[PDB]
This record gives sequence, structure tokens and C-alpha cells, in this order.
Amino acid sequence: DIVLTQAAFSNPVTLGASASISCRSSKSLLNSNGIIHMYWYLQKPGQSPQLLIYQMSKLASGAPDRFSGSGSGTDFTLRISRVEAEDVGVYYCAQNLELPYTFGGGTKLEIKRADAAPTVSIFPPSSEQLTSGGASVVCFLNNFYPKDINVKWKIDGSERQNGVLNSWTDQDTKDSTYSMSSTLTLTKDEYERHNSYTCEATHKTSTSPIVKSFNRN
Amino acid sequence: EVQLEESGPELVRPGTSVKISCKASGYTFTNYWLGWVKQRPGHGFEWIGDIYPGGVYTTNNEKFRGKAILTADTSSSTAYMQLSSLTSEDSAVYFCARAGGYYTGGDYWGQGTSVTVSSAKTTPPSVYPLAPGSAAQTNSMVTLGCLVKGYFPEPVTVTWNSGSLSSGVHTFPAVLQSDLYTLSSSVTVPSSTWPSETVTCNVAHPASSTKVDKKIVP
Repeated sequence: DIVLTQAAFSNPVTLGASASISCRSSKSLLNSNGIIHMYWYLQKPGQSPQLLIYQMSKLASGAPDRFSGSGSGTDFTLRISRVEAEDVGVYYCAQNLELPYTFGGGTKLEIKRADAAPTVSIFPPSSEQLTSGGASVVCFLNNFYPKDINVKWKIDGSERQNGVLNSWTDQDTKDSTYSMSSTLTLTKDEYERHNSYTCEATHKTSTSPIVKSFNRN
Repeated sequence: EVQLEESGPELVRPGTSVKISCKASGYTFTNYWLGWVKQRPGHGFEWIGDIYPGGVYTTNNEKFRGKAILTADTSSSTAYMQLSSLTSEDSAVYFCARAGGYYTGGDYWGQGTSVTVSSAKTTPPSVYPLAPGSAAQTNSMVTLGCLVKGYFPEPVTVTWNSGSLSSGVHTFPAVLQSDLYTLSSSVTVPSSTWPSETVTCNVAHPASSTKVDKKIVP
């Protein structure tokens, strides 16, 4: 295999600043005919990949000339002159010099923006779910930065870990924030044996958690 | 206008074979190579093979010998990929792409085909409304949502007011537990607008030929 090595992660980059992505090939991508067989693709969540650079340094039609490529025949660099918020996603290198053709593992670009505290909301189970014998309590933690965040559930003031499932969105292509949902799923029996349900958010924007609660009664 | 139209999502049992397609338009079909790549959920890209329909010639990834075969039909400008002896390892999104010319990369892409290899049965989602309970939620804005629970396979498509409510929406990635998936979607609107101007979530689950709508009421 010609192995293309890429870091999965890159340092957060300030809007309007330069970014660079690197790719390393285990073997020279130079052909006898002079072509260097290096290609760069971007893929945004839920989208098909987009060609940016071909033959190491040629700009793909449809790619903005903020994008540029260079390399020797083994070390390659994709550069973005001025980064935009919509540039977030995963950048891939690729080769077609030798069979089998191969892709590098992709590097995720992230924008650095000003910190923002989460907006937290809590919701009790629906009548509809309770009827089915289920009781999920939902907490949204929306539009925060940076990505690092922690959530703690409490039932009648006791910390609860069991039955908690978390999911994070990808970085927003417009405001460069993150959002997170946290769901505590109990049985109706268990839900009915307690009264107070609380979701607490801890984020670098404040030493104090953001506390949202409700009481079954 | 060059377009590559891929066939619809597949849910099939292990050990079977599936044939997925890539219909091309907007150019001379025989004149361009088409390539196929695999993308496993939360994975990168893997190259499967290229096909030249004017030939017909193919170049293939021997890691897939006996698993994948590429063919093309000139009469209907359609490329096919046949995958056999399927396993959960084959569960991926498969993409086709046109090679724009002489080692110039893929200039047009299909939207991808999701293949899910499972003995598990199709299950429609339960959609539950999320309306603020006890704790007067904010005032200037108000956040509402929908809990989408217990379906298989991915995906579902969530919208609000049939797509006309798109601002302040966050649809979260699904979590898979006990052979079923759960997702939530939040929407934030100005307080003075709800419940005055109605807010309804719409959840489509293609695999189970089901859609359910929940209006969020106080």
C-alpha cells in the first residue's frame, strides 16, 4: 500500500487567518512523465467530497483560489490563505500513482472563535412516552465555544450517571459554535419515584455551572 | 450540466449481494472514467475501482477481489457496482465520481448510496414533543424540540414547519442502543411567536415508509 499519513486534528484557526494541512507519502508520487500524483478533497458533513487541488499544486475548477497546494514528492501541504467559517470539515489527501489507489485518514479543520457560554434548556417526558412506560428527560446545550463541555444530571439532588446518552453536533458552518444534547432515559417506575430533575452545565466560560431543573409536581 | 445520480439506500441481509447504480448525464458517458469509493460510518475513504465505459476497461483494488465488480451500460449511461457475500464491514456509503480528464481528480460526484448490512428488522420511530415543563424557560427566546426514539435503520430526516422553519434548529446525530437509534432536534424561536405561530416537527423515516408530525403545544 502507498500509505498517506495525515493528523486527524488540526489547531483551531482564527477567521481570516492562514491554515495549513499536511500529508506524507510513504513513496514518491512522481511519475516517469513528470506528474506528481497528489490530490486534495474536502468533505463537509452530509456532503459528497469536493476536489480542491490536483497534481499536487493545480487548482480545481470550482475551488476558490484561497486554496493552494505544494510539496516535494513525499511531503505535501494544502494551504488556505484566508479561512472562512464554511471551510470547516475534513480534508483528504489521495494518490493514484500505484495500485491500489489510496486516501489519507483525513484532517478536520476547526475555526477558533470567541468563547460563548451554552444556552441550556430542560424538558420532561411527554405524556405520550410515559404511556409506553418510558421517561426520557432532555437537556439541550446550544451554541457554545469551545467544544469542551461537561454535563451532570441530578435526581432529587443526587448525581446521576446511569442512563445518560450525549450527542454533539459538528461545528456550525456559520457561527462556528457547537451544540450538545444530553438525554437521561428512565423507566416510568423510576421517574415516578422522584420529584426533582436537574441538568447542570460546566463550561470554561464560567466557574459556575448553568443549572436548569423541573419538578414532576 | 454533469450529474451523477445514485440509487437509493439499501437495507439487506448479510451473505446476500446488492447491485447499486450511478446514472450519469450531461456528457459523453463513454469518454470518461468513473471511480467508486467506500466511506464507512465515521470512517475515511477507500478506493474500490475505476471503469471506462467506452472500453469497457476497469482497474480494481485487489483488496476487494471477490467482493466487488464494476460494469456499465452504454445504452442507459449507468455504471453499476455489485457487492457480494455482504457483511457488516460492507455497511457504508458508496460514492461514484467522474475523473475529469488525465489524472485531474474527480470533478463531479454522486450523492452517495447508503448500504446497511443487517439481519435486524426495520422499525419506525416514535416521535415525542418537547415543550417546556416546570421552570418558565427564558423569555426573549423559547426553545422547543422533538425526541425521535427507537428506529432502525438510519437515517431519519427532521424538519420544522415542513422546512420553512430552518433558523435556530439543531438536529443531533443519532445514538445506537439495543439495535435502535435515538435522536433529538431543538428549535429556538422568539417567545412572542409561540404558541401564537405554530411550531411542528416533521420526522421522515424512508426505510419504514413513515412520516410523523408533532405540533408542540404548551
